[PDB]
Amino acid sequence: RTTDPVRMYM
Amino acid sequence: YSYTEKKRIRKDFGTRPQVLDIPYLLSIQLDSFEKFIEQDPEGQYGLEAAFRSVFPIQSYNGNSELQYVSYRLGEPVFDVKECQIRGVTYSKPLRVKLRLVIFDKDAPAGTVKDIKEQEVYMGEIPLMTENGTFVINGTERVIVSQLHRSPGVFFDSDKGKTHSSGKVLYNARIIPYRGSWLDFEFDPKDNLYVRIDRRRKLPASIILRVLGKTSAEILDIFFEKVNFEVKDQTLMMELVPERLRTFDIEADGKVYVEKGHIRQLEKDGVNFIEVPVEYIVGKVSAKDYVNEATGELIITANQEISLEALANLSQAGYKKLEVLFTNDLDHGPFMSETLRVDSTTDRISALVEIYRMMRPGEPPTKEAAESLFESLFFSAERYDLSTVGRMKFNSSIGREDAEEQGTLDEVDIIEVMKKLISIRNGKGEVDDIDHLGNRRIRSVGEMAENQFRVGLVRVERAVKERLSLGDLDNVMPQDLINAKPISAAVKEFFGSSQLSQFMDQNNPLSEVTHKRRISALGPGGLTRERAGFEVRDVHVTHYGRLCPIETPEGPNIGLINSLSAFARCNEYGFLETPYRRVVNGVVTDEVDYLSAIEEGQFVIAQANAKLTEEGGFADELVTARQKGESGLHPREHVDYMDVATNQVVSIAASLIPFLEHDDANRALMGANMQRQAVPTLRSEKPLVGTGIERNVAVDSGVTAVAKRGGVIQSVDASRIVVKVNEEELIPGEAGIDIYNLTKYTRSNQNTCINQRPCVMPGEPVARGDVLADGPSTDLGELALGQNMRIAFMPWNGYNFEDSILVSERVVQDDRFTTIHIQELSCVARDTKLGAEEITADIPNVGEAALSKLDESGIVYIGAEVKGGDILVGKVTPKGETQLTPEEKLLRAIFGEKASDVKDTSLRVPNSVAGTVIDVQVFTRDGVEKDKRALEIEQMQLKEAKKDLTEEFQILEGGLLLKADFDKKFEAKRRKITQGDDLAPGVLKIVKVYLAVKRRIQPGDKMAGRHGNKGVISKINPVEDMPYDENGQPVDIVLNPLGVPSRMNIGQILEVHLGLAAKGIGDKINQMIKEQQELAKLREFLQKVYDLGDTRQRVDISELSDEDVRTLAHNLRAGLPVATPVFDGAPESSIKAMLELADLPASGQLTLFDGRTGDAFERPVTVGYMYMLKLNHLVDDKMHARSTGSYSLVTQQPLGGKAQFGGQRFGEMEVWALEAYGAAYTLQEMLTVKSDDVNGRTKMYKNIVDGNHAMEPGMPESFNVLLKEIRSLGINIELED
Amino acid sequence: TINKLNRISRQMLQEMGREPLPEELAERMQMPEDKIRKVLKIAKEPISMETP
RNA sequence: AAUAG
Repeated sequence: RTTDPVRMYM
Repeated sequence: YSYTEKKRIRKDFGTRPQVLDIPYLLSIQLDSFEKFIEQDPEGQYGLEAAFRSVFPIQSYNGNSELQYVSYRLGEPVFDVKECQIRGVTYSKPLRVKLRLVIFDKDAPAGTVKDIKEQEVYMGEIPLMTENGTFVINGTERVIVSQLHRSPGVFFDSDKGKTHSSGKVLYNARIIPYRGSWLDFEFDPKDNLYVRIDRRRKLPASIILRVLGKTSAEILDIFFEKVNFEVKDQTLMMELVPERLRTFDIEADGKVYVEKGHIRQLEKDGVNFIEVPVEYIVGKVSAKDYVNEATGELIITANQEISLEALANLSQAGYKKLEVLFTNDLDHGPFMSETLRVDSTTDRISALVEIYRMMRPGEPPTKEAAESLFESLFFSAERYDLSTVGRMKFNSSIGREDAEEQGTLDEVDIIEVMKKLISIRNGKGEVDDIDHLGNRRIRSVGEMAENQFRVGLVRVERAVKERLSLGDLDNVMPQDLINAKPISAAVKEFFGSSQLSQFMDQNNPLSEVTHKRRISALGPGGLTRERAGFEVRDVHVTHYGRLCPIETPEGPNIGLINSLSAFARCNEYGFLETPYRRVVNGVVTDEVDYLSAIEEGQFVIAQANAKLTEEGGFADELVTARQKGESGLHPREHVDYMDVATNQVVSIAASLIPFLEHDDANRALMGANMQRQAVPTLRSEKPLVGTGIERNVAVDSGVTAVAKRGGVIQSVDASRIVVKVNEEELIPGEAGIDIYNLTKYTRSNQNTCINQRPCVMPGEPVARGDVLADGPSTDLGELALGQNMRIAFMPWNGYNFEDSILVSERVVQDDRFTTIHIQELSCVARDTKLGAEEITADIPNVGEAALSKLDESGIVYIGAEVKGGDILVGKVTPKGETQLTPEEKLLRAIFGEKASDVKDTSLRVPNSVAGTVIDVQVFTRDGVEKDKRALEIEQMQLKEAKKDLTEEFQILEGGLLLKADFDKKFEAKRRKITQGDDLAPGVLKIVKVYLAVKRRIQPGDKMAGRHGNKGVISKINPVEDMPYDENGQPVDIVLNPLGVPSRMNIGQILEVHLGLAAKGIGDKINQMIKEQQELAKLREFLQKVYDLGDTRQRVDISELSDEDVRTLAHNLRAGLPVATPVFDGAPESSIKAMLELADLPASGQLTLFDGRTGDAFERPVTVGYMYMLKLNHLVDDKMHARSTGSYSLVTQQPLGGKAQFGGQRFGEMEVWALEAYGAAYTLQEMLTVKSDDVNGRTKMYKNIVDGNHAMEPGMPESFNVLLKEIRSLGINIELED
Repeated sequence: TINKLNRISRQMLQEMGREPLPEELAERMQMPEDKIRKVLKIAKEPISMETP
């Protein structure tokens, strides 16, 4: 649903 | 008449009196910056508004807060001239008073434990000059106004061009000043969808659910209810009379038509209707119906009623059922169908879905969703519907409250939804996107305020972060504020913004037009490639607001506009134009400024309407315009009239004589090219003009205008001293005014700015009189070009196409000779090897090139220099250089070897010859000042002493004292003596100014004011040019073929009127030369000034003898005449003027061929035309290169005349060569002329050897391409 | 050294209202002015070749 | 960005 590694890390 | 106007009175051919003078042309800049910097007690504009928007800054915990008190601007370090010399921004320091108030934790919140008041330096604010310009890094710049979309709500449609069928789809967009965008659109299924910041659509009902609106409440808001009852065991409609006007109708007394007008039967009035159950079957419920006994919901809201549902409510005892009104024409189920496709049923679910669409891939929590929704539209920190945006929003949705609100709310969103639904139904219309009531002007003050607020937010974040720490015992407010972010924001806007433009300074008109320029581009605007046809068009609302003629010709067409002559911006930023009231049928001289919205209601007559002596209209039907459409209207229905005949055109178009006889395509070119004219040695007035020349000359600021009246005490080429009148002294004032004139100063386009006195000692002057004339000014009138004798005839093909044939005399009299001042710099820096030195010890240069240099190695002032001559000598240390063995042998034979330093000196550029008029030396603080710098410092100190002494002597003579003048001179000495803050690593800078006299030559571009541009083809000898019966040759021969197909007939009329004016001037000159009686001179002058039925009453009887002599002397070179635009001189007036001057009424003379003496077979139109010398000179455009510098990566020749680069052989040239079949020429272009490093050296060597053969190789660009493709992890290779 | 030079320059800018000249910064840092100039020009990041 | 064709 998302591609930003920041959001995946959170 | 003022004295300057009395010296040379221009004959006026106009006929309509002017009730409103043209206002100050630079008001749009000065008013905006005054709003920005001036203190506002109400705190609505500028710095005070920004400070009150950001402050107070509150810590998160509550420990303390920083409060704003006041601000002030300090005194500038340098003046404008000093800033331009040094190369620094003209600005004032911003000093803000702030109090850090620290609260008490033990005490209840809100107890003032301590206060610390202090002044903080909050950056440096650039200042606007007296003429509307800024000085950024020593460069004069103009910040251009922007035409942007007004904040608010706009209703638009796709016009039936998206879906397969027509199905015109409607949308509503809410756009704030700051914040996210809101979109409500219809789909081709008649469902309403919402978009937040242009992302994936969501059903509209969601935005209602987040606001606490139940489905029943939604239906109540968006629908009307039709009700039903069970009355006496019978079905019951509650009748709404207006709705009725397929079944049998009740009210047996007044039976209506049954399954087959309405008003007649409705006249009596009944409240009872009986209907079938099938009429209920299709309807949709309006309420949720619950049973206490069953505990369940029998029927839900937005649910279609059924027979079983009717039975269930019948058993439940419910007798009244309300359902939604729904039609196909006036009412629609759009909100119900939207609710059906809506999966959300509660506020939390809607918030979660909004969070998912906002921030995908993040786990949704209730608090995060609530914070996001609050921050989107209902938070003042992140949303701002400005005052203009709020006013436009309220006007669109018809709301008469929340005037000061800046955030949306429930009422706003629901009203926007209702208006969009209404427009879908049919009531209402979409908005015109190009209407000037929907477009706003944003000027320098607004943009500066926005950027300053950005900087304030940047520092507010850090201030809050620090105040959250808590340890504030030793913290003062100036330890909390970092001014560098704010300074960065303001310098970014003032130096690197797209709307902060390098000032156009060819002539006064260029400056005035640049300051009155409106761009649709810039931050927050359109883009050249993405802009469409409609925005580029001339809207009907541009009348009196934006000029329809003046716009750039090119990709910028329609996106850049010029303010009209009388246009103005109201307090909200919308353009408004003045109109004369028509009261009781008479045209009153009262003026009302109307905006685009207000203009449409009224019927506005034109300035050409005939008027009676009582002030009313003559014709019963007058030509007026209403709602943007012109037509014929009754006299009694006219509400307004136009104030002036030049109200629709801009200043540049207002300067074109006989504009009404020119096609708009050529008027565009004339207006554009009037701004590229280069000033000449001698300014000459236009013989034929429009009357706006004085306005441009005075309001540009190039001239010197008397601040106070009096008598000119002293005149000199550089100084004017005026002894002020006794009535206009400030008590205890010296009583003198000193005007120091600018003498030969470079402009932004390397032209000459020079001010020449036009007053004599002892001459009386009033306020507003012109004391000195700036560039392109003649006695206070704008003088862009020269008056040329013109013949319209072909001459042996030398005026082919648009070529111009020019006599040699025009070159001899220096009529188009121009002065160009060029600035050159030599920078001595610090290198690793050593420090570069400015000296006359230049290796490998003889004493021939050092003649013009002094001991310090700098050229003398007044030295005539040619191309390649050394101006400043400089030597750079060089490292060890390997010598080839042959060079070693040559050194062994002849032992000379002196290569410690390398000659890197400043030299005059090739094909440039001029005179050194100024040399300036800047030395870093801590570096030895050479002899030349000391000489300049001593000269400057002596000049300051002398100027101060002279000024003091004159002021004390007027008055008829040591500490104040000693302080002033000490400040001047400090400014002169101190070091210069140069760029890091720079040891010294030497700037040399060269004055170049450029004469007219073939290749130069010349134009009139009607789009008649051309290039000079030949400088003809005088004996070869056509001449008249009196032996007078013409000056310029123009092709008559360029007139008819271009429909610029104003040039022929100008030629005729110029012939007449020069004839009358020649008659006056003859009367002066023969020394006739002054009575005869007065009679002739009165006869000249009484020609025609004009609005001008010049009485020579009121002029003294000396005044008449001065006027006659100024009319020797021709009589200046004024022909206003759309109020010009008729052909009868021109013919009468020709008859007065004893010239043919047709304007055509008999010319003879100077080469043969034979008369041309037809009469030739000979007259006088005002011609300009445009800044497109073949000197600056001729370039050639054989071999030079190459690029670092592509190894191709550089680009540009500055870099001595080569021309680009583009794709289309390669296509042309391929079409020809020239394979070898193409291979030459690709390989040995561009990037074959070995091949190009071999080719040069072959040509030097006279062999003319090439050995092509691989271009370096292909090797680069191979390397990058390999770097992308792709094996690309060449196979044999 | 660069960071503490920036901090001292910001405090002095707040103190006197104009940019601190290198000699004043040198006096406050208790370092030679030549060292200050060295630190000043070695504290600049490379510019991009795509900059207009 | 602006300007010329």
